Formats: sequence, structure tokens, C-alpha cells
Amino acid sequence: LSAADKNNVKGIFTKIAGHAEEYGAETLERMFITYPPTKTYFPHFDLSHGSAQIKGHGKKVVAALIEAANHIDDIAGTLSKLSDLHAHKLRVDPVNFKLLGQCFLVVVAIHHPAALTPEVHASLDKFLCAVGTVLTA
Amino acid sequence: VLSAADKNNVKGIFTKIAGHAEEYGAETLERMFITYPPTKTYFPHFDLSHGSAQIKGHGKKVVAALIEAANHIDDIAGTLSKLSDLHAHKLRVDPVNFKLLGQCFLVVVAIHHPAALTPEVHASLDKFLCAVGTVLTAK
Amino acid sequence: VHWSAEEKQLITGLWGKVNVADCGAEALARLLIVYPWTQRFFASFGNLSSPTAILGNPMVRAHGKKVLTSFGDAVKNLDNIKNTFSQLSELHCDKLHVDPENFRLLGDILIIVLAAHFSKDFTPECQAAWQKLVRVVAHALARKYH
Amino acid sequence: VHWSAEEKQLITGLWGKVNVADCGAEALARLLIVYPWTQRFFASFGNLSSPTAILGNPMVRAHGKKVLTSFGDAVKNLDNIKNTFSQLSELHCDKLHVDPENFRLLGDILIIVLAAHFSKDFTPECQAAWQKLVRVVAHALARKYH
Ligand code: HEM
Ligand code: HEM
Ligand code: HEM
Ligand code: HEM
Repeated sequence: LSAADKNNVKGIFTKIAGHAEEYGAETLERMFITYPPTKTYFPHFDLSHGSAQIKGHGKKVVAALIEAANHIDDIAGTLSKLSDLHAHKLRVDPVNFKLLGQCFLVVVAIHHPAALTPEVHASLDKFLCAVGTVLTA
Repeated sequence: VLSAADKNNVKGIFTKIAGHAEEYGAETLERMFITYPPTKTYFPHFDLSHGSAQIKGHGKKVVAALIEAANHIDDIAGTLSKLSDLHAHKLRVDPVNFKLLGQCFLVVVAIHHPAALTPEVHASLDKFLCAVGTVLTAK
Repeated sequence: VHWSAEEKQLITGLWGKVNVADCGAEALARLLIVYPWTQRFFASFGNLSSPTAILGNPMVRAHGKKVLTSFGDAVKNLDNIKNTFSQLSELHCDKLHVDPENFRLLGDILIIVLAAHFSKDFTPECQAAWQKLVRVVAHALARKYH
Repeated sequence: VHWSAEEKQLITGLWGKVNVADCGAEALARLLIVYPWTQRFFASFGNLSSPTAILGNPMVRAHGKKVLTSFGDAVKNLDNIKNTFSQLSELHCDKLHVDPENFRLLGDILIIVLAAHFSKDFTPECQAAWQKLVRVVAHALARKYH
């Protein structure tokens, strides 16, 4: 991750930070609807539209991303506990991290399209790939 | 993220690889070029017939870079930093190709050292090759 | 693949509002900028040396319009996608040797461009239908590898 | 896909020397060990808690033999692989939802297992033919996704 990349990710996340539950909930709803097999990891959830578990969980996902943004120089260190959960406990297939990242970028483009320039898009993709790599370790 | 056991497994099997850099590298490239013919498009300047001198010289350099990454397994990005610029910026190697080369290398190791390539050693060597691939594609 | 009447409606309805030239130019530009190894296939286009040069490159803009236009040929005949793209498959597979993973990446980028262009009208159900469309086109483009 | 005379001879010739039970167990165990997220599909098999436990697990070894046996049904008639695997495609796609990238990973592991079993008899040309076969089987297995 370059320094321009870090500033680019910090940049859009000032637009994201205010809306963690809203954007996190929409990111998950798009994933479950666009890629239905992803629902098999949440058999304990109510997955109907607007359910409280999705909103609760969506807020935590984006809050973890914000923490990775606020500590972008050592993201592996900020998200250490989540790796054991996703790789060891949940055995999330690594392909699913690309699907969620795609849904997150769709949410960003919908709400802040002028801010999601090609260069910002490039940097956010690198950020999301790095997070996915850490959660699959 | 290479664990402590991972690094032990990688250095262990790399002790049998050292000293056969030219032979194993040449065989890894020949396997890639015949198994995955599109990979030849990165080498238009090469004589790519079997046993050609360019392949043997290039194969030796590839395995030598792996051995140097193994000897500095705690900081692979720093050891292979100028190679990243060559592959990602100058050559524009599609990232799918590093998996093809890594596959061919494990095939060579299995052919010559099958008893050393236990499931655990295979797992660790796969992580090492994927880390090298990440570095060489990171532009 | 089987298309529900609602999926047909979501696809044809959004297509009529797509700015083919602008969206196509932007999707190809983002491919080259976000996934820079793809620039290797496009040296005939000249200056791809910066994001500015790529987005201002006339051949990139013209090519992107052609790419999105072909996506429209799938919209027009959703049950015939396999045959519509058979000649393009020979080109990309036999002649250009584009790895099919890159077809997926272009599709994902196009979805993000459509979300930017349509904002909240790009509903989750719309995205699911269009993701299905780009997945089916990419499958048809890869046919000649098998 | 077309099969050359040499490719058919390389595939059928090697197949007659494969230890289906031993190679099959080894390939399935390596999948679970090298790519541990795949263990999520096999909780019914019991103790997968370490490489040792996995390699010695009887259901894993039994299942590996069945998996390699079906590969042999591809070897027997290479021009009918699509139909041969159609019911297994329903199982893996419609029922199990295994992502097809995992079919590629099992195929690559099998090539390494075959290399280990045959040493230098596994020539570059033989590897090329067997990689083609595992790619064609994986394609046939994913058919019900498209
Ligand atoms: C950017 C990528 C991701 C981030 C930042 C992330 C973050 C998180 C967080 C913060 C938690 C809750 C931890 C806790 O409360 O102890 C969690 C749990 C979970 N994650 Fe993820 N996650 C990501 C990707 C994924 C993906 C791709 C899947 C599967 C498709 C997934 C499935 C789950 C499940 C099932 C849980 C447990 C939910 C519960 O029981 O409350 N996650 N993740
Ligand atoms: C483990 C992965 C790889 C390693 C360790 C590696 C290592 C090397 C080394 C040491 C060089 C020579 C650099 C120099 O002389 O300054 C090189 C060059 C090169 N590599 Fe790689 N490489 C890898 C993957 C790949 C792949 C996957 C491709 C294409 C499919 C590729 C294509 C090339 C080409 C075309 C050159 C230029 C060779 C020449 O002009 O002599 N490399 N690589
Ligand atoms: C589903 C995805 C894609 C579709 C529908 C598509 C469509 C097209 C179309 C319609 C052409 C027309 C050629 C012409 O009008 O002259 C073309 C050519 C071409 N495509 Fe694609 N394309 C896709 C993905 C890709 C990707 C991912 C790459 C490379 C990474 C690529 C590389 C090329 C190249 C190099 C040409 C030739 C351009 C020229 O020489 O003028 N395509 N494609
Ligand atoms: C790539 C080529 C593959 C082939 C040819 C193949 C073949 C088979 C065969 C013959 C069966 C027997 C079904 C039965 O006896 O009931 C089976 C079952 C199964 N396969 Fe595959 N398989 C492949 C890949 C995979 C992969 C990559 C996964 C998971 C990551 C997987 C997961 C399963 C599971 C979970 C079962 C059910 C086992 C049980 O419940 O007894 N398969 N497959």
C-alpha cells in the first residue's frame, strides 16, 4: 500500500464513518441477494430484509474496516482476532471476501459516486484485498 | 502469513533444492511452457526449444531468487523488491501466471523429493510460493 | 441459464437508460487503472501511462463503447448469449489469450460503474440480475477454452 | 475439446498404473490440509483436527477413493465427460454450493500426487495431458452453475 493509497482510503472513509450501520447493512443485503450461497455462513441469522441481526452485524463489519483505516500502517495487528474467527472457526472460503468487497464498493459508488474516482477505486480495492488476506491467514 | 512451523518446513525442503537450482529451474519452466502454452508469450525473445541455453540460465536465476527469499523468509518483500518492479511494472505479468509457475515447481519437487514433500510440507511451500507471488505482483 | 420475467424486466429496463459511450469508456478505463496488468493487451492504443492519459485516450474511449455495445447484444437476446459471443470467444481465447479471470474483473467493474451511474435505482435485485448477466456473458466469452 | 492420439495414450497409459485407493486418499487429505477451509464441507467425516488425524481418518480415505474412481470414468471415455459428470454436477453445484475454484485446486493437488507417484515417468508432456483432463473434468463438474 502506497502513501497515496492510504490517503485515498482515508479520504472516502470520512464519508463512510458517519454511516457504518447503514452502509454495512446494505453491503450484507446486496451480498446475500447477489450471491445467495453466502447465506450459508449465517444459518443462525434472521436474513429477511431489515432484520436487526443484519443491521447489528453490518455495523460491526464496517466498524472493523474503519479501525483498519485508522491503523492502516499495521492492519494485520488491528484485525488479528478476526483472522482466527474467519479462517479457523468459520472456515470462510476465501472467494467470499471478494464478493463482500464488491458489494461494499457498489454501496460506496451508489452513495458517493464523484468521490469513487478510478484512482480511489484502485486504492480501495487494494485495501479490501489486504483485509481479505489478513482474515484468511 | 508464514508461521514458525511454515518457515521450518520451507527451509527444510529447500536444503534439498539448493545445489540443483539450474536443473530444477529449467525443468519448472519447461513444464510451465508445455502445460500452460500461453505463458510463452512473456518470452518472445527466448529460444524456447527444450534444453535451450536461455531456459537453463533463466531457470537457474528463478530458483536462486527463491533460495534468497527462503534465506530471508522474514522479509520477502525487501529481498525481492526490484523483482516486483520488473514483473508488475515493466513486464505486466498477469497474476494468474504466478500460480501456474508455482504449480510446476511443486511438481518438480514431488518428482525428485516425494518423501520430503509430505502434506504439511506441501501446505507450507504453497504459502511461501503464494507470498512470493504477492510480492512480485504488488507493483 | 434460465431468466425470470423479473430479471428480464430489470435488465431491459436499466439498459434503456445506460449511457453506452460514457459507461463503456469508464469501465475500460477502470480495468486498465485498477488492474494494470491488463494494459499489456492494449499497447496498440498508445499512451496508457497514467490515469489521466488512459481516461483521455480516444482509442480507450472508443473501445469501451464497443465493449458495452456488445453487452447490449446480450440484453436484446438473453437466451442466445452463447451464439452471439461465439466469434468474440475465438478472438479472446484462441487469438488474444486473455485469461478468463479478467472477464470476471471487467464484469465486476461494470457493475460498479452502473451503481455509480444509477445510484439508489440500482437496487439489490437489479444488481443481482446484472451480476448474473455479466457472469453469463463471461461464461460465453470463455467457451472456446473448452 | 479435442483429444490428440498422444494425449489419449498418455492418459490411459498412466491411469492403468494409478493406485486409485492410495492416490485418492492422498489427494483428498492434501486438499483438506493445504486448503483448510475445504474442511467445512466434510464435518460429517469426524476428526479432521490435524494432518495426522486427517491422513488417518477412514472416511477421508474412503472418500478419496471414490473421487479418483470417478476421474477414471473420465479416462474411460474422454469424449463423453460432460454427460458422465452431469449428476455429480447437480450434487456439487445445486446441493453443496462448492465454489468451482475448489475444483481447480483439487485438480492441481492430484497432479502433484501423480507426480509424486510416478517420479520421472510423469514427463512434461504427461503433465500437460493430465492437467488438460483435470481442467475438463472441473469444467464438466461446474456445468450446472451455467
Ligand atoms: C471485509 C471483510 C470482513 C470483515 C471486515 C468482517 C468483520 C467481521 C466482524 C467485525 C465480525 C464480528 C466479530 C465479533 O463480533 O466477535 C465478523 C463475524 C462474522 N463474519 Fe465477517 N467480516 C468480513 C468478511 C466476511 C465474509 C466474506 C463472510 C462470509 C461470507 C463473513 C462471515 C461472518 C460470520 C458468519 C460472522 C459471525 C456472525 C455472528 O455470529 O455474529 N465475514 N466479521
Ligand atoms: C516464483 C515466481 C517467480 C520468480 C522467483 C521469478 C524470478 C525471476 C528472476 C530472478 C528474473 C531475472 C531478473 C533479472 O535478471 O534482473 C526474472 C525475469 C523474468 N521473469 Fe520471472 N519470476 C517468477 C515468475 C514469473 C512468471 C510467472 C512469469 C511469466 C509467466 C515470469 C516472466 C519473466 C520474464 C519474461 C523475465 C525476463 C527474463 C529475461 O529477459 O531474461 N516470471 N524472474
Ligand atoms: C465480458 C468481458 C468482455 C467483453 C464483452 C468484450 C468485448 C469485446 C469486443 C466487442 C471487442 C470488439 C473488437 C473490435 O470491435 O475491434 C473486443 C476486443 C478486444 N478485447 Fe474484449 N471484451 C471483454 C473482456 C476483455 C478483457 C478482460 C480483455 C483484456 C484484459 C480484453 C481484450 C480485448 C482486446 C485486446 C481486444 C482487441 C482490441 C483491438 O485490437 O482493437 N477483452 N472485446
Ligand atoms: C474436482 C473434481 C471432483 C470430483 C471428480 C468429485 C467427485 C465426487 C464424487 C464421486 C463424490 C461421491 C458422491 C457420493 O458418493 O455420495 C463426491 C462427493 C462429495 N464431494 Fe466431490 N469431487 C470433486 C471436487 C470436490 C471438491 C473440490 C469439494 C469441496 C471443496 C467436494 C466436496 C464433496 C462433498 C462434500 C461430497 C459429499 C461427501 C459425502 O457426504 O459423503 N468435491 N465428489
